[PDB]
Amino acid sequence: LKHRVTLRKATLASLMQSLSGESSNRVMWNDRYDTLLIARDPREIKNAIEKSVTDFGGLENYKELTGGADPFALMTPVCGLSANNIFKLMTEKDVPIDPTSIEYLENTSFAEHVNTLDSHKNYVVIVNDGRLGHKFLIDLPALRTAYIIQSDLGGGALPAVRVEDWISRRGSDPVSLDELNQLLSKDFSKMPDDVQTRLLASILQIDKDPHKVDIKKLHLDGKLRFASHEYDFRQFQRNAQYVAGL
Repeated sequence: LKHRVTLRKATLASLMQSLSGESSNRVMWNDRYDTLLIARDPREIKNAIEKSVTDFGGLENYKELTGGADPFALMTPVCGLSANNIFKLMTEKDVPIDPTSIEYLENTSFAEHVNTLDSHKNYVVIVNDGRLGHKFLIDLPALRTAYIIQSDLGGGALPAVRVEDWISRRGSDPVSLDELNQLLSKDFSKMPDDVQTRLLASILQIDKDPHKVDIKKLHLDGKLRFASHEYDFRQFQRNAQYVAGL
C-alpha cells in the first residue's frame, strides 16, 4: 500500500550495500540463469573459479590469458548481467526463471502492453533495446509509477554508471510512462535527434544531463524487445534479504 515506496527503497538500498561483501557479490552477479538465484552457493561458485584457474596453470597465467582480470575480484556487472540477475531476484520464488529463455514481445508498444496489466499486481519489465545496445529494467509497483534499474559499462550512447550509484541517486525517482512509451516504440529510431537525446538523458542518465549522452552511437536499425513478469513484493524482499544477509 502507501508504505510500498519506502520499503521498496529500503530493500534496494540494503541489497546494494551488501554487494561489497564477497559472497553477496558472488551470488548476486553469477551468470547461471537456469537455477534459482537464492540457490546459488558462494563456495561452490568460488570452487569453480579455483578450478578454472587451476585449468589455466595458476592465477597469474589465468589473468595473463584472459585480459588481466582477477576472477576472484568483486564484480561490476555489465548491463545484461545486472538486468538478468535483478529480474531473477525480483520475480523468483521456488521455480527458476531464465530471463535469457523467456518469451519477449517485439511488435507491441509499451503503452499497449502496460494498459493490459493488472493494476493490482506488481510487474517488472526486462527491456532489450537493440537501438541503444542496452538492457535495463522497468519496475511497475502495484497501484501509475515506473522506476528504472540498470547498470552500464559505457561505450554506447549512455555514460557508464554503476548499479549502486544509479540506485542511490535515482532508484526511487519515478519516470514518465509516456516518455517510456515514446522510448519503447518502433518509431523512436526515426525521431528528431534532439528528441532522442531528450528521452535518453531523462530516463537513463543519473544527472539527466543531455550533454552526457551521445546519440551518434545509437544503432538506428536495432530491434526492440521486452518482457514483463508479475512479482510478489514480499517475495522480492525475502530474496533481496537472503542475498544481503550473506
